[PDB]
Amino acid sequence: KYIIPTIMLMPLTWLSKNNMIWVNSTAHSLLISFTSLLLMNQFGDNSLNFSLLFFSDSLSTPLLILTMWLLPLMLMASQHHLSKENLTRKKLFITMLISLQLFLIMTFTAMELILFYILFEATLVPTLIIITRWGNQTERLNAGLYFLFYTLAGSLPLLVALIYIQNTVGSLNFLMLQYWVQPVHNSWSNVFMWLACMMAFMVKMPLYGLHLWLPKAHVEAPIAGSMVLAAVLLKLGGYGMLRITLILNPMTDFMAYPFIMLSLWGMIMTSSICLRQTDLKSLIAYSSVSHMALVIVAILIQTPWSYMGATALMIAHGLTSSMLFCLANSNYERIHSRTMILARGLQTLLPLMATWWLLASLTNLALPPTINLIGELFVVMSTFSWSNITIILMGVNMVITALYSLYMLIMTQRGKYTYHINNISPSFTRENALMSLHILPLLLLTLNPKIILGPLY
Amino acid sequence: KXXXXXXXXXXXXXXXXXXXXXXXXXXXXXXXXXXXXXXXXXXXXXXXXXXXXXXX
Repeated sequence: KYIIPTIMLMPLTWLSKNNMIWVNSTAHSLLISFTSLLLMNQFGDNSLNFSLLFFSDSLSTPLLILTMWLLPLMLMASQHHLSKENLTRKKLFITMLISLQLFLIMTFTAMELILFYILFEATLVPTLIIITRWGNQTERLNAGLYFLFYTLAGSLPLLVALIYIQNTVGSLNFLMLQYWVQPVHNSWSNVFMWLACMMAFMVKMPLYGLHLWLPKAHVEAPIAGSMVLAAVLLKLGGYGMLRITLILNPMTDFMAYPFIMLSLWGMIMTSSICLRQTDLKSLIAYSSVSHMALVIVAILIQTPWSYMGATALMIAHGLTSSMLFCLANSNYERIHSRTMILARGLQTLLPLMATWWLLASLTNLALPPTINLIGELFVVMSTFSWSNITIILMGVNMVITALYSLYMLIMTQRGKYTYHINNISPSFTRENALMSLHILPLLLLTLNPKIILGPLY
Repeated sequence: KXXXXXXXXXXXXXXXXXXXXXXXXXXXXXXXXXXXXXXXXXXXXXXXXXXXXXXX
């Protein structure tokens, strides 16, 4: 139902005339994104399989809807960029997004681990082409090579891990079939089997160790700022930790103990650096570490309460950090620098965009129940049942989550910009329309967060 | 004397048996057949539902 109309977007951009292109790619994507909220939502007590195992059903993944939400949203801000260059260069880098969306639909839907693996690594190839090309600043290669040699270094151990499970215990396939899986006896040979399953989802889900993959990709901008949101889709795209820990190793949690603590220090120290940093895109790059680290802590506890907040945080972060990158892009195409201090001035120069700057920054804080409060609060409550000492460290993190976003506000809420003379037009219709399409879904999830937070809810 | 005969051309290898002596045909050197033969069955395969590979 979802694959085939998404594949038919590929000949759409190539066959259409030279003056159009962007009109057809945006309009047809919006009607397909409507059908995702029409058919996928239906479920019973245990979510029943879709069809044959080419693409399967969703049990605890309404995160597909977020990919369908960014399916037209990534095409909006990429209008100002790429417009100067040739028509063939435009047609290629629109279809690379469609190819990304093709593989991204395949990752969340298909209830597998063997075929899921060759879709998890398959998303890295289109992003590699996007990140390495169109870089405004230099050191594109010091982020492009970093994009593979961190992920593939951790994910290639899945080939020796996943196949080892199916060769001993039946077959992986449906996961709904996986009741054959027996608890681990805790042996030294089984130590590296657990580590190989984890390490793939320890790189894309950023810790404190091996976290350097993320900020390098964000600072060195792929195209404008809307292709940065595709890298946000890859953080939440590593959702296999929800499936491996729950099924393949449920008895194993003794080896999780140091890895919780490694992500726990990736909260205080990741927030400390994000205070004196000069680059505006880097300030969102390090804030994205902490929010996804909260998910990492939640998964390894394995309590039924933590997953309720973990799945909610995947949707919460994917529409708020992407909203923040669009605000960084809206200054990047006017001032032509990622410097925070140089680009300073809201309301006096940017009147209506300043209110969007508020709502995006307030979502990093704990607002009245939208999705960010709902997502975070379950994790804090789950950590206390895990160990009572946690909120002494977790509370300090709550202080600097204010400093994550208020420092972004203060260094933009000042009536100066004496050196600057540009940025005459504050928002050319679509510039604010991007910001509304990011916040209004979060405002609609205030009334119904049952659709978002749902691992057996 | 009657005890004279010419060869003329060739013997051409003649075959004649008029003694036998316990027949003697099967003796050779073999002692073991070695598990006779490997097990083989023919019934013709139908189709076999689903391929053995991960993606089917």
